[PDB]
Amino acid sequence: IRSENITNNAKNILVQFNTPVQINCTRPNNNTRKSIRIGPGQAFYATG
Amino acid sequence: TLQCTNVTNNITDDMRGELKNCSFNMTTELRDKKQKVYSLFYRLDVVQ
Amino acid sequence: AENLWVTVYYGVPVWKDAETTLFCASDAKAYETEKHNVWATHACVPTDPNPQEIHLENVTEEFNMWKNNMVEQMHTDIISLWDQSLKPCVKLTPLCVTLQCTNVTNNITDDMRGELKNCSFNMTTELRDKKQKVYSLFYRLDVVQINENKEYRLINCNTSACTQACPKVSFEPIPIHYCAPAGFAILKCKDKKFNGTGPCPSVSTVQCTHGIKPVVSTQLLLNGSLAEEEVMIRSENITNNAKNILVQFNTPVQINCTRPNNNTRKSIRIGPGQAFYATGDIIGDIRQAHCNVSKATWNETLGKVVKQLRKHFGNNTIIRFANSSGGDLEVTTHSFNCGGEFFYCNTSGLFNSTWISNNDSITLPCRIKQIINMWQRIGQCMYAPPIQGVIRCVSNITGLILTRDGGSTNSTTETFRPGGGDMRDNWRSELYKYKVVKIEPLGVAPTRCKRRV
Amino acid sequence: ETFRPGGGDMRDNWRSELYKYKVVKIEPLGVAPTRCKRRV
Amino acid sequence: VFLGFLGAAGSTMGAASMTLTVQARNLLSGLTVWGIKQLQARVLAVERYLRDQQLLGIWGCSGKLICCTNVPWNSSWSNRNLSEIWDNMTWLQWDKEISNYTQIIYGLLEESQNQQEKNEQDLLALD
Amino acid sequence: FLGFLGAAGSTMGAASMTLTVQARNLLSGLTVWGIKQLQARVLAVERYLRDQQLLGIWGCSGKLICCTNVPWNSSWSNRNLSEIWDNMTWLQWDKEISNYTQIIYGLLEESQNQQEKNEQDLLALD
Amino acid sequence: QVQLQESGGGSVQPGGSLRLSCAVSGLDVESVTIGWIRQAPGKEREEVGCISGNFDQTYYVDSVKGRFTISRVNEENTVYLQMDNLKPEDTATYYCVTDRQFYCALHRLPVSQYRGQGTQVTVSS
Ligand SMILES: *[C@@H]1O[C@H](CO)[C@@H](O[C@@H]2O[C@H](CO)[C@@H](O[C@@H]3O[C@H](CO)[C@@H](O)[C@H](O)[C@@H]3O)[C@H](O)[C@H]2NC(C)=O)[C@H](O)[C@H]1NC(C)=O
Ligand SMILES: *[C@@H]1O[C@H](CO)[C@@H](O[C@@H]2O[C@H](CO)[C@@H](O)[C@H](O)[C@H]2NC(C)=O)[C@H](O)[C@H]1NC(C)=O
Ligand SMILES: *[C@@H]1O[C@H](CO)[C@@H](O[C@@H]2O[C@H](CO)[C@@H](O)[C@H](O)[C@H]2NC(C)=O)[C@H](O)[C@H]1NC(C)=O
Ligand SMILES: *[C@@H]1O[C@H](CO)[C@@H](O[C@@H]2O[C@H](CO)[C@@H](O)[C@H](O)[C@H]2NC(C)=O)[C@H](O)[C@H]1NC(C)=O
Ligand SMILES: *[C@@H]1O[C@H](CO)[C@@H](O[C@@H]2O[C@H](CO)[C@@H](O)[C@H](O)[C@H]2NC(C)=O)[C@H](O)[C@H]1NC(C)=O
Ligand SMILES: *[C@@H]1O[C@H](CO)[C@@H](O[C@@H]2O[C@H](CO)[C@@H](O)[C@H](O)[C@H]2NC(C)=O)[C@H](O)[C@H]1NC(C)=O
Ligand SMILES: *[C@@H]1O[C@H](CO)[C@@H](O[C@@H]2O[C@H](CO)[C@@H](O)[C@H](O)[C@H]2NC(C)=O)[C@H](O)[C@H]1NC(C)=O
Ligand SMILES: *[C@@H]1O[C@H](CO)[C@@H](O[C@@H]2O[C@H](CO)[C@@H](O)[C@H](O)[C@H]2NC(C)=O)[C@H](O)[C@H]1NC(C)=O
Ligand SMILES: *[C@@H]1O[C@H](CO)[C@@H](O[C@@H]2O[C@H](CO)[C@@H](O)[C@H](O)[C@H]2NC(C)=O)[C@H](O)[C@H]1NC(C)=O
Ligand SMILES: *[C@@H]1O[C@H](CO)[C@@H](O)[C@H](O)[C@H]1NC(C)=O
Ligand SMILES: *[C@@H]1O[C@H](CO)[C@@H](O)[C@H](O)[C@H]1NC(C)=O
Ligand SMILES: *[C@@H]1O[C@H](CO)[C@@H](O)[C@H](O)[C@H]1NC(C)=O
Ligand SMILES: *[C@@H]1O[C@H](CO)[C@@H](O)[C@H](O)[C@H]1NC(C)=O
Ligand SMILES: *[C@@H]1O[C@H](CO)[C@@H](O)[C@H](O)[C@H]1NC(C)=O
Ligand SMILES: *[C@@H]1O[C@H](CO)[C@@H](O)[C@H](O)[C@H]1NC(C)=O
Ligand SMILES: *[C@@H]1O[C@H](CO)[C@@H](O)[C@H](O)[C@H]1NC(C)=O
Ligand SMILES: *[C@@H]1O[C@H](CO)[C@@H](O)[C@H](O)[C@H]1NC(C)=O
Ligand SMILES: *[C@@H]1O[C@H](CO)[C@@H](O)[C@H](O)[C@H]1NC(C)=O
Ligand SMILES: *[C@@H]1O[C@H](CO)[C@@H](O)[C@H](O)[C@H]1NC(C)=O
Ligand SMILES: *[C@@H]1O[C@H](CO)[C@@H](O)[C@H](O)[C@H]1NC(C)=O
Ligand SMILES: *[C@@H]1O[C@H](CO)[C@@H](O)[C@H](O)[C@H]1NC(C)=O
Ligand SMILES: *[C@@H]1O[C@H](CO)[C@@H](O)[C@H](O)[C@H]1NC(C)=O
Ligand SMILES: *[C@@H]1O[C@H](CO)[C@@H](O)[C@H](O)[C@H]1NC(C)=O
Ligand SMILES: *[C@@H]1O[C@H](CO)[C@@H](O)[C@H](O)[C@H]1NC(C)=O
Repeated sequence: IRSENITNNAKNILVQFNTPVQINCTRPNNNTRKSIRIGPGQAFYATG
Repeated sequence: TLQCTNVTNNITDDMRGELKNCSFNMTTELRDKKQKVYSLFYRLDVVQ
Repeated sequence: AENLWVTVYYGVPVWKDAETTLFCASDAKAYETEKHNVWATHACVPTDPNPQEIHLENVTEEFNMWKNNMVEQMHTDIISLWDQSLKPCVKLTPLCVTLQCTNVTNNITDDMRGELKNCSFNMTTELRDKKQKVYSLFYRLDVVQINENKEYRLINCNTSACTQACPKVSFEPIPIHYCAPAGFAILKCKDKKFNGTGPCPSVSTVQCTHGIKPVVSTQLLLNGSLAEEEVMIRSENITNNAKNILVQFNTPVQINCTRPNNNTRKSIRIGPGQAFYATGDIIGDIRQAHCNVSKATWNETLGKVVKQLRKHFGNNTIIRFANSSGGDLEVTTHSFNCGGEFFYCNTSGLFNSTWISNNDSITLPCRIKQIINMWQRIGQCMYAPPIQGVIRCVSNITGLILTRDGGSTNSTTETFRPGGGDMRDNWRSELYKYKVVKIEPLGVAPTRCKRRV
Repeated sequence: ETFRPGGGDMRDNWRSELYKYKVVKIEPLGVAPTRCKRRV
Repeated sequence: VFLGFLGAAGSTMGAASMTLTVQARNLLSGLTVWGIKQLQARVLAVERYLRDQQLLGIWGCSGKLICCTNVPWNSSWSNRNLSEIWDNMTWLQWDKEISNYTQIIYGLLEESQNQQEKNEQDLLALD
Repeated sequence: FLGFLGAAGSTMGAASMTLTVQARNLLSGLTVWGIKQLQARVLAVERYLRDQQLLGIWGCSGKLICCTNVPWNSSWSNRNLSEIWDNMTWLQWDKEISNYTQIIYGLLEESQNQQEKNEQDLLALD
Repeated sequence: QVQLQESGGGSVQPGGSLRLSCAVSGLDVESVTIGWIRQAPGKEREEVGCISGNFDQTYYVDSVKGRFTISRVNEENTVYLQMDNLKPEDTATYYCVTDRQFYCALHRLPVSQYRGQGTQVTVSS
């Protein structure tokens, strides 16, 4: 437990773990991207 | 000025809203003409 | 005698092969009447009128011109010098409009049928509230059809927008000396049968190199330095049909080039202090630009080249020259830069001969281009404004860039075709006798002496 | 005593890695007393 | 007289040790192109010169040029005669021959100078 | 053996044997890493040159050990000769003698100037 | 290291369409020329066409004109060759070659440094 001034409620109390905790996560949406042209050599890759 | 509607194609009740079907007007490579491209925008990136 | 002691020497004549960043040095000329040459000479220190050349003796040094490191530095130097005079002048962003073009037939010749389009279009004036209808003459090579008095469009700005070259500056090359910083030395091989790689038995130390003109060309080296004795054939590995066969002449071949069309330019305003200089009516008949070479001089030179080219591929083979083929006009055809207008000349009357073991003039038609991409890069172009008046120039052909055909496997019909391509081989023909060495002056030797205590 | 999470500034994300490190500058000159005299 | 930069690069080792000055005098000789690159080159040259000078000064050869050290000459480094070495050979051939036997001579010189300095300091205390 | 600052805890007697090790690594060595690197390198070479010149003025550049003809005032530090050289560390000595290292330098410089003048006069006399 | 992978091809009845693809790794296909060449059985390597880096201009040999089309997609780093109205003369092995040069020349495509494994195209009966 590390903190600059651990007596007042104005500073962070950064904690460092001893064993890691594994976190998974996913975005399940199946996305397709289509590109359009907005000028001389420019693209706006946009969802679609 | 985007013209936006909701999307309700096989949506999940937990994800009501949060996606907008938006149409607008954009300039092509030639300065004379315009397009009518459409996209899908998250709710957090558009304001009314 | 029986015992020896270590002794340290500082300031010893010993060098190693290394690389560094040389700096420029050009003739002063007081820089008064120069009309802002693109290769600006005010950006580097003037040179010394009296040069120094110390003739080293007894020393043989090995050279390799195909792994030289000065060519890359010179190329980067030239690119950076060029991309500074194009910064402060107009960028042609509002030129991407649907042109309406027709043919022009005001007493034109059958050779130049087409090749010129009368194109009218819209434009924005200084105040962003009104539009003006303008027109200009566009060469056929710079417009492509759209929606296949049909509509056209500029070739470049589906990919990138152009940057019109500033109109006062001139593209005429000027000599540039490359000098080495303190701590390094420049060696020059003062030989005459030196083919580019291998040992050189008579080297010299020079203060810095002679004037090197940054002339950009293709398929025929122009305005260069000729070798003594006889013609020289240099190649990285002349057995494989994937490397050039760069040739240096012995006597120059004079070539004239002309454009006879009487052009008139006209200025338009496209914003707050931005002008666009378009062509606008040609006085008199319309004729195609062309270049002229002699016949006897050329054919004698070709005889010399084929005589010196038989020392590698046998003494019985038939040597046949053939023209190029395909598209991409910038590699197929001669591409000099005579007088601010970019030419492209059809070199097919020169490379047409077959040589077996046992005051006419050749004329070359040419075309002219406006939108070009020099210092080959993606996303950048340049528009060269028109030049008024007839254009004439002379030049010296002092080189060649051949390329073998191959594929015969077992046959004697060795065929050569011209070919340019990369612009690095244009500068490897001037820095083929030069090396940069870094000096290490410490040394240790045995002798009879002890530091008394 | 109640605790709630909170981030904000991204400097505290890097203070968690360089917490055992310091940069010092060495001065190589020194003066000391001893029994020796530069002969003239 | 054989003046000129690197003039005696082909002369024998005996007669190439007279003009040691010129190769050392011409060793310092101090947004478009020529911006940061020129400053980088100049700074690198100054640093190289200072490094060489400090290395020369640690071994006891304070001022410059020909300097003598104790550092007994191992025969195994080069089983060669002095007469052949100093009469009919140039410096380039010599420095080509002795290249792998260099990083040990420097350490020997440094340790010998350190020992000699400590001995002198200890001796000066007695008187 | 002992690397950079490898004897920062050893006593003065043992620490006065690896001076060359600490001396050798005092000089060895657009977007980001543009002008800042050049500034740092220039500052480093300037500091090295300044230290070398200051050392050389007093009469030195034999380097490392360089004796002096300046008497040691007892008011600066009068403890002993053994206590300093057998059971002390260079960092502790630097901490102790901190405010006194701006009058020793002047004495060193003036003594060297006087000695040089005397040597020149003696050489001119005969 | 530059790598080129070819996909597509096979057997197709006389008259129809085919689409071959060449994927490039180790390079970005925006400033290099990409060529398609063919080898027929019993003959040396002929050459079909190329797409250059100069304003995306394409060039084809005299034999095939108005039947073949070369296109490039730079966000995916892919080169597509679409062949239409196939004829019995087109039965051959096709390769996609490159030379890291920002220019094309339709006589130096067979002799190129990098080259893919190639795909086989048959038309019969
Ligand atoms: C190879 O070198 C020759 C000789 O320097 C070049 O020909 C020279 O080209 C310049 C520029 O086109 C000519 O200068 C022009 O002169 C006219 C008439 O006085 C003037 O109105 C222009 O403003 C410009 O100053 C020069 O006269 C001409 N030299 C000769 C003898 O005619 C040639 O261009 C070089 N080769 C290449 C490929 O650049
Ligand atoms: C560490 O935090 C404590 C929090 O109590 C600080 O003590 C306070 O300091 C302020 C400012 O002088 C006083 O008004 C409070 O009355 C103090 N609190 C108490 C309980 O005495 C302390 O000063 C902080 N330390 C530092 C070095 O900032
Ligand atoms: C997180 O854990 C939950 C609970 O195990 C996972 O939800 C299950 O996912 C499987 C995979 O399709 C379904 O068959 C189950 O019906 C889900 N259980 C439910 C909805 O209660 C979820 O997939 C995990 N997410 C990950 C690992 O990213
Ligand atoms: C989002 O809006 C677009 C445009 O309004 C929809 O695309 C239309 O889809 C219907 C059938 O789904 C077609 O008949 C129309 O021709 C389409 N219009 C255009 C302009 O393409 C789209 O379906 C909407 N929803 C989503 C999820 O994209
Ligand atoms: C010079 O070019 C020749 C061309 O023939 C090279 O020889 C070929 O080398 C390749 C690679 O090892 C072999 O696969 C061929 O069989 C060789 N051909 C012949 C005819 O020998 C030669 O290696 C090149 N030299 C250098 C130094 O690159
Ligand atoms: C190119 O087009 C312009 C515009 O259409 C032509 O200019 C016209 O010329 C005729 C007689 O020559 C005039 O009566 C018209 O008034 C002009 N039009 C304008 C808008 O000024 C021009 O002649 C055509 N040909 C060339 C070679 O420029
Ligand atoms: C290229 O142009 C030059 C310049 O006009 C030509 O040189 C002159 O040619 C004429 C033609 O008979 C001679 O009368 C002149 O005496 C030449 N000038 C000089 C200074 O000698 C040259 O002949 C042209 N080359 C070709 C191949 O046509
Ligand atoms: C090289 O020369 C040949 C013939 O000498 C050129 O082939 C001609 O190409 C034109 C262009 O369409 C055709 O109209 C002719 O019919 C062709 N000649 C023959 C005899 O068929 C070829 O174009 C030249 N190459 C270059 C790059 O100019
Ligand atoms: C390049 O030059 C060659 C040589 O003249 C041209 O080939 C001739 O072109 C004319 C005009 O089209 C034809 O009538 C001839 O039949 C062609 N061959 C010969 C031997 O004269 C060629 O057209 C020129 N241009 C290109 C692009 O190659
Ligand atoms: C997502 O879409 C692609 C293309 O439509 C499809 O090949 C794939 O099977 C879909 N599902 C997943 C999990 O990728
Ligand atoms: C569209 O979605 C928003 C967000 O929930 C909602 O407020 C609005 O009523 C929806 N429109 C319709 C027609 O349902
Ligand atoms: C896009 O432009 C057309 C043509 O001016 C216009 O009719 C249309 O309403 C525009 N789309 C909008 C405003 O969403
Ligand atoms: C104009 O020139 C083009 C050449 O690009 C030609 O195809 C067309 O037939 C010409 N039109 C007329 C009316 O001559
Ligand atoms: C220029 O603008 C006017 C104004 O609408 C238009 O009628 C005319 O067609 C334009 N000129 C072209 C498209 O060449
Ligand atoms: C620009 O080039 C693209 C190819 O990526 C093409 O699809 C488009 O039609 C071109 N624009 C024109 C011809 O105006
Ligand atoms: C150039 O000379 C060297 C040394 O004699 C030789 O090895 C090399 O093959 C020569 N280059 C040629 C013949 O192209
Ligand atoms: C070109 O035209 C101008 C003006 O009409 C004239 O002064 C000049 O002499 C012409 N040039 C030629 C070579 O006829
Ligand atoms: C080129 O030579 C032809 C034929 O002799 C001649 O008609 C023409 O005037 C010459 N042109 C030049 C620029 O020398
Ligand atoms: C001129 O060229 C022809 C072939 O083009 C050749 O036969 C003839 O010998 C050449 N002339 C001379 C004098 O060599
Ligand atoms: C060389 O030129 C002549 C006439 O200009 C032509 O008949 C001949 O075919 C050319 N050579 C070749 C190999 O085509
Ligand atoms: C071209 O060559 C001739 C003859 O060597 C020479 O007099 C003339 O100055 C050269 N022109 C150049 C190098 O521009
Ligand atoms: C160079 O070689 C010659 C020829 O043997 C010899 O006489 C001379 O001493 C050597 N050195 C110099 C510096 O000339
Ligand atoms: C010096 O020693 C190295 C050790 O591997 C060896 O490779 C090299 O050839 C030696 N040099 C000479 C001139 O023998
Ligand atoms: C460190 O402390 C130990 C324990 O008193 C002592 O023996 C040693 O000499 C000290 N110095 C070093 C460099 O270990």
